[PDB]
Amino acid sequence: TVKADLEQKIGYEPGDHEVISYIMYPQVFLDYQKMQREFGAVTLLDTPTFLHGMRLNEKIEVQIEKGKTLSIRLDEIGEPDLAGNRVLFFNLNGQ
Amino acid sequence: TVKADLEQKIGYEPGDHEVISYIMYPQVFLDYQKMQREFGAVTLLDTPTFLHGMRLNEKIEVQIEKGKTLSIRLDEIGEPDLAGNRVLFFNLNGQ
Amino acid sequence: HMKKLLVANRGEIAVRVFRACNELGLSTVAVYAREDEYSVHRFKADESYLIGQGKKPIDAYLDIDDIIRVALESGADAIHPGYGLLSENLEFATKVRAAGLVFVGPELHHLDIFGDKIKAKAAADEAKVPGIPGTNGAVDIDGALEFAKTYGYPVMIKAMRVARNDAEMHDGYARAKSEAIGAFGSGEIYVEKYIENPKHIEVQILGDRHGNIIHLHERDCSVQRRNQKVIEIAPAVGLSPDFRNEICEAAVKLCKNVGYVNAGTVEFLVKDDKFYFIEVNPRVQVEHTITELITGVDIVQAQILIAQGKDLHREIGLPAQSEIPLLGSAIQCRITTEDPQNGFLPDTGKIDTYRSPGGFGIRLDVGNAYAGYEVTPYFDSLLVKVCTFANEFSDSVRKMDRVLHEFRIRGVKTNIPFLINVIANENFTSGQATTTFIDNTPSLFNFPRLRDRGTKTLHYLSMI
Amino acid sequence: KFYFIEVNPRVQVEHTITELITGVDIVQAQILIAQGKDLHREIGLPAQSEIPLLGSAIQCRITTEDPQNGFLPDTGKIDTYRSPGGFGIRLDVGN
Repeated sequence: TVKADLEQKIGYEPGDHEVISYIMYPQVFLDYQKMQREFGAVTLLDTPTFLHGMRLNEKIEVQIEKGKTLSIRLDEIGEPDLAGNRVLFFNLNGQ
Repeated sequence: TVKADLEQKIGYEPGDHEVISYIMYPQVFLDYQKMQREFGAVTLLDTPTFLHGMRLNEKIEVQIEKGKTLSIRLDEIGEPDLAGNRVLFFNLNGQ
Repeated sequence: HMKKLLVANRGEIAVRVFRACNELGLSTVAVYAREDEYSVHRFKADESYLIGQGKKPIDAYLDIDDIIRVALESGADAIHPGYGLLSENLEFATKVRAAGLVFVGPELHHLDIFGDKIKAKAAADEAKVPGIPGTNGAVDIDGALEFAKTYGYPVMIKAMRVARNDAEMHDGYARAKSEAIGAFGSGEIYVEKYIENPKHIEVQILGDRHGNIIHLHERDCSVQRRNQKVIEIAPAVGLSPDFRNEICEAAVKLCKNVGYVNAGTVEFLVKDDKFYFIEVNPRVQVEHTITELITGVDIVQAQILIAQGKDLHREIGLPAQSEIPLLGSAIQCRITTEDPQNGFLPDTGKIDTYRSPGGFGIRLDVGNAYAGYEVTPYFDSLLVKVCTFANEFSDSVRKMDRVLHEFRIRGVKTNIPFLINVIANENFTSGQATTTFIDNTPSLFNFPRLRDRGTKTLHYLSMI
Repeated sequence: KFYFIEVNPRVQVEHTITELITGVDIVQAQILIAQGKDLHREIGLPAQSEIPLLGSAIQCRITTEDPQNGFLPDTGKIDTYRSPGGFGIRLDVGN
């Protein structure tokens, strides 16, 4: 009942552990899935980054698999517009 | 004598009017040529632009020939680096 | 003759033409709405001019007078219409020639006869090419059954219900007159033979003023969804050489018979070794690219040269019909903003990333898909036309698969997931797909959720 | 008359054009050959005399060689690049 019900709520077949996490902590598990959907595997970030973001001109590499890495420089931080938005200018992997 | 001497100094064959301008105002004419080599035909700019540059998020068109125009939006102004340099982020003709 | 050319169009096809112009040493002139001020094609031309001022953007590209105003003030000797917009419009073609300008296209006769579906069906009969059996016009119910009696079932009732049967025909024809008395209001009711699971096959045609008329083989555009072309291939590798030759000859026939001029395409439907004329496109098509690839014939160049009066074989340089090449196969996919996990609603927004792949067997006729471009809601959704090509159709597929997978377009949704599924499918790879293949294959709409780790991480880094 | 001077026991930078006038993907072939496969039986190439010759092709390497500085390869940050296209154009792009 729950496994099916959850599959619908996160959009894939949950492993037994996801099911049981869901049973234990339903709200928190779903929130975690939003976070994952919005932000990804933040787990891979060094802690200072994970907690403070980046400094102007800072360069970082995030290993994601064996032999795959995100090289991320930060180059400018825009002023906000009228809608309270900013534009950050990164170089991720030379783009 | 002067026409040849000048051709060497600016790097093309000067028309009779350039020659005579050079004779009238030698230093000024050469300085004008530096400015032209560095900045181009600033003549074509509207006066407020010519005198004040641009404002953040401002859009302008500069007509250069009949049916040829530079569309120039300005999107951000970088902070300076250690060498006292900034990076300005334009969109010129959708680039 | 001709020094300068204005393209009364935008985006990929405007750029296509400028390229062909440039290669023929023609100066170019582009026109653009305000809303399209950031379009590539605007800056790819030697000079460009605002049009439609104050109007809605699509209306501006339709503003026949204002275009010509520009054509004239600019000094243009000719106008290429492109495809869509005014390219099939008679009023425009007439007014352009009227102002002493070359309209790159066929004769006003041809626009007229082929723009109206009755005069065309007529001209097709006269030409002795079989069309879709139709009730010569609208009909009483004793007549609908008379129609179904000859030609047989199934058949299709149009105010449109299908009717595999005499029972279903009564059912259909009376429910149509009810559906018809409250929908438009009027209910004269015509019936056409119905063509269950057809291949859509079309034939590329060139003719010049000196009566020459060749075909550039065919193109199998069967892979449609909601009868919208998604992928075109060339030749129709699904069908045998001779049957293909026969469909082509029949389009030469139709065009010799009206003495067609410039480029044009002859649409057929096809089913179990019979074929039914359905249309003529008195213009270049979006999918012309692939035919170019398999023949070696630059169609847009030819278009232009034909409109300078030149001769297909003598000056332009094309060989006789039977010596026209057929070099392997080619495939086109239009990469659009159509989000397939949102019911193909064209996404809009700023494009963050785009780099164009390349290499052997890749061709790219790119639209407005570049880093920083604001996709607006006004124009169609096309980002970039991708062709691939290879001796073996198997390999034309391989290359398309690689390329779709190579693309990294960030900022806006795209249809790539959909295209990938479609070229994976055995019905497609075999060359046998029909018009109903997509709508009857539900498997094509299961899409892997994509992880975009770069993007999400940068969202996080930014947030914090 | 003609005089052997060398053999290149590899693929060349200019392979591209031969591919274009034959229709034979050379790098694919290279790889398939190294899996032991047979040119004609598995790979699918016709016999010598049936190998196509489809018009012509031309290659240019666009480099940073500044020709108004004695072809000394320029260096620096690239600001703009878009790759052209259309019929009869092939692009094997570098960095």
